Amino acid sequence: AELTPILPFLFLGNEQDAQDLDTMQRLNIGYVINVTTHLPLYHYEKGLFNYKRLPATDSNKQNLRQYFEEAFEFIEEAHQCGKGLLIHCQAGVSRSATIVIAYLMKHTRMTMTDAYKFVKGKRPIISPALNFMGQLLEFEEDLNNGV
Repeated sequence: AELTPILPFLFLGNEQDAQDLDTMQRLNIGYVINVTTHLPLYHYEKGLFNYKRLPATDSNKQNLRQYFEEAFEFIEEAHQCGKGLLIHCQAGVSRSATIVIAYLMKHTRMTMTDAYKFVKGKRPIISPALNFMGQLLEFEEDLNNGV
């Protein structure tokens, strides 16, 4: 699957997209979120991008909610200086997709269902782990209650 534009400044990809320096520059991406503990920060040595690692493991029983606010601040940082941001994990199917869905629910005010449908329409391969789906559902509750 190709790199997925979500918003003009937000792109959802896999570990191969993170290696595509030509695409990254063409899309004015200046920021990179890596949602794994174990993948490299590709192109770090080139001194071109600002990076953020959210060190998610390979276990589906893990807590991703704890990374939401950190990721949100970084995305707003990129948006506020007029650059794009690439968020990726290994396949762009579960870990990175969950954070993107969470972002759309909080900062675009979409319901979980519409946020999921929005990303799924653009990136048909997404399929967040069921434990991640439950955390998003609790996040939706928290947003609706003002928490």
